[PDB]
Amino acid sequence: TYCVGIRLDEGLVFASDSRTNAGVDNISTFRKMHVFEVPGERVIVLLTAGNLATTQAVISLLEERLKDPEERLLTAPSMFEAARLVGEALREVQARDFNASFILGGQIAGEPPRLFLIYPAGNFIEATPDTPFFQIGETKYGKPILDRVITPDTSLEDAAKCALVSFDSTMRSNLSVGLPLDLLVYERDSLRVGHRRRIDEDDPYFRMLRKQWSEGLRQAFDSLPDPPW
Amino acid sequence: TYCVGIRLDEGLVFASDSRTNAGVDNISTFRKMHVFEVPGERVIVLLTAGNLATTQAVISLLEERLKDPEERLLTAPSMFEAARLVGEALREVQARDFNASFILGGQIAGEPPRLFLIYPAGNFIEATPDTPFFQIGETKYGKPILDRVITPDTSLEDAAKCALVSFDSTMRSNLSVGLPLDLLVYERDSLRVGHRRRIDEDDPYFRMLRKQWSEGLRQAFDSLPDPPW
Repeated sequence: TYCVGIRLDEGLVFASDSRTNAGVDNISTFRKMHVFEVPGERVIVLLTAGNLATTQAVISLLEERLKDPEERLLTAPSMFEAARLVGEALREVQARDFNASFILGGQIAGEPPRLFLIYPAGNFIEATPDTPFFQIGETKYGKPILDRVITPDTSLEDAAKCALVSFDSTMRSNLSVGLPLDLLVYERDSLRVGHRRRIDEDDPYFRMLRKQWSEGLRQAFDSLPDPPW
Repeated sequence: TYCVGIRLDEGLVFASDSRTNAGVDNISTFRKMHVFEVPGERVIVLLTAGNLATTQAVISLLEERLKDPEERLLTAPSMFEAARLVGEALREVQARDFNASFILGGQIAGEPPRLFLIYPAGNFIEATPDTPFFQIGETKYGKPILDRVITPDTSLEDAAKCALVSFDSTMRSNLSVGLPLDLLVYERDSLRVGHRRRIDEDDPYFRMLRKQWSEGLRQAFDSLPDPPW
């Protein structure tokens, strides 16, 4: 479990892995990215982390077919209210280690793109130009590269590269995160899911990326100056 | 608090920061590296992490002037027995969040160089060619670069560079670790502290290193190919 959401002037980038604690001596594959789209009016993306029984129960609550006006993710009047729905659903489930955590972002027509982190307690915060990304799951291995590269001015292409490299480092160093990944790249004001795919162990691009990052890192390392000793 | 110990065919490398929880609204500087040296017979280095009252009480117990034969760190017959002394001291202190943790390494004449990790419970493990380094404190931010570079064949110079880059990434991404650092590089069979120093905010070499790593990493990143779609 590692999920990342990134917010840029140009749009949003989301990525998540699938390796999941599904009970004792059982780690299996479960998708952690969920998309709610009304093409030409809104796109909302939800990433999950923590206890699977809890996340699945939250998702089930948010999809309940006969809810009141403005109380479903598809009909929320703003992303702030959407985040509040996720948080309230989480609290409702907890009143029935079971903790869980989410990242929620997207765009609703006539409002810019926005990005939120929902905490275990069900309160939340919103990304800004100064803190333009969020992470949930096992996050510390992959944070340094995101801190080095991501700014509001970063292009969608580079932010996606940076997310993937972040996953590479995390997967090398911690066995609780693993392929397949989901990747979604959203262009500001499209109001449409533009690019979305699944990246598995055979993906040619992700293989090329890892191999060239590895070769280029080693060259950067080898050209660092020697101590005076 | 971040400390690292590394073991190579050529010798050993130790590094530690100084930013420490010293009570409520008080984070201050305390050195975390302690050296026991009998020049020409042995060198032993101890790195500390966790609760400061606990680590200081462990150190105080290990230095108690009138202990029995082979029961002080300077008179232990092997590094395995030395590690056992640290662990037993830790348990004695805990019978009087107060957890603590240590890295212990060095060389005793007629024995190769060795490196140990002492856990909070006071048991321990020893580094091998396949797992040639240990970390304590906030460790995840810095692990990926150590995993990429360190092998038994790595030179002392490169291992020290790798440790320093590991600290750089950690300090950029987490405010609980901070300068000044301590660095010690030990040559196999010298039985002497060869190189040891303190690295502060102004250190030219550490500045050089951060700046060249940063430039080289960005150029490796920028030459990666863009996602295809």
